[PDB]
Amino acid sequence: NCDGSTFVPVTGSAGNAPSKWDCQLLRDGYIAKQNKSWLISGPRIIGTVRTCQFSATVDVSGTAGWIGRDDIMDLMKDSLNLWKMQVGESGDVNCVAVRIAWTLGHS
Amino acid sequence: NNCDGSTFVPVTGSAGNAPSKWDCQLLRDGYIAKQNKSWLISGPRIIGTVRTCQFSATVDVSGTAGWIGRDDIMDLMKDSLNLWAMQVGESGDVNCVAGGQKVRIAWTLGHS
Repeated sequence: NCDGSTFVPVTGSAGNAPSKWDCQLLRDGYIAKQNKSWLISGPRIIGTVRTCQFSATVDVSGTAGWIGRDDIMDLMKDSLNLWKMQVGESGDVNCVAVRIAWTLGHS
Repeated sequence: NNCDGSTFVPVTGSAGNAPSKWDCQLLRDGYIAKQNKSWLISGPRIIGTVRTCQFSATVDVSGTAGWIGRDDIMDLMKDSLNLWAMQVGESGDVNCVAGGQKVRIAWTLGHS
């Protein structure tokens, strides 16, 4: 449902990066087991493992769009591959009703 | 001044992790506005902080380095605060003089 997502490294204070182990468990332990899609109409947390969190909003106010777990699977895999301070990754992606702004970062 | 247009991504996070907008106002007008300079970005670098609010940048493509100017940051901050689970920040990707000919700089306006 979501394709061609931009990738922007998010910068912040030393100490405010999530643990990458927490981000690994979020993808494989949590998101990977969610056989669903999420309706995004505003700021919404999709999942949390301790220090790591995936969240999303809509760019255009008043709009709503569907993001699936598998899209989040790919966005998380790509974000953790792009990453070596950096405290997160954000991106803009087009999804079935729509521009969805996602964030991988601290809880 | 040394960076073209740029792009805007609203950064989502936990309720309570947004900077104070007053701190972000002071950062732009009180702090950044008085810095008569450009910053060389080759890595994660904090450009300025007022209490809870912070402007920072890095390079996409490690090994590259690029110049971001006061007037770039003035504009990126004005545009981000106009555009602004709660939104906790704005990020963007912008093309800046390398200091190739052009270098991709990833900026963040957010919590300190």
